[PDB]
Amino acid sequence: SMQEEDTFRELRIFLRNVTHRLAIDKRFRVFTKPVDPDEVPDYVTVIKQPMDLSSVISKIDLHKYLTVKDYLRDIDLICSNALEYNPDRDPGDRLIRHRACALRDTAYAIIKEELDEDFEQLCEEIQESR
Ligand SMILES: Cc1nnc2c(NC3CCN(CC(C)(C)F)CC3)cc(C(=O)N3[C@@H]4c5ccccc5C[C@H]3C(=O)N[C@@H]4C(C)C)nn12
Repeated sequence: SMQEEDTFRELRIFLRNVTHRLAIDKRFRVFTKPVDPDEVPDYVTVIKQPMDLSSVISKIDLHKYLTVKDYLRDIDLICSNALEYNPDRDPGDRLIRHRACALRDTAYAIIKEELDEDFEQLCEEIQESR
């Protein structure tokens, strides 16, 4: 219905705003664009599902997220990919892992403070019915 399309549009507006706030944070610069194979040569082989904030914006605009839970699965993926590709004790690895964990905690903290639980429940019930 049109009222359901209004719901999903509001969801996309909310998701773009959260994504933009993550993208402008200087600590999350390395997550703003897809990992470049030429700059990080052993990446695209080890990481089967690459994910970054520009790809998240593209998925919002293609109507790929019908709930915040689906959006959070992709945020979790940016963090899990960084932990998998950088598991060493080296400070360079530890820095990316900390920035990844921080990116994930920030997205969860924004959503915990700003997302109305009934709005998410409405998104989930429309999704489940389709
Ligand atoms: C995401 C993601 N997950 N893991 C990593 C990572 N790992 C490095 C691999 C090398 N070791 C060296 C050590 C410690 C073993 F000596 C440190 C950890 C590096 C980058 C990263 O610094 N990028 C930079 C960047 C900048 C803007 C937007 C996106 C990106 C993405 C990525 C890239 O493809 N190019 C940039 C360039 C400076 C290499 N991102 N990244």
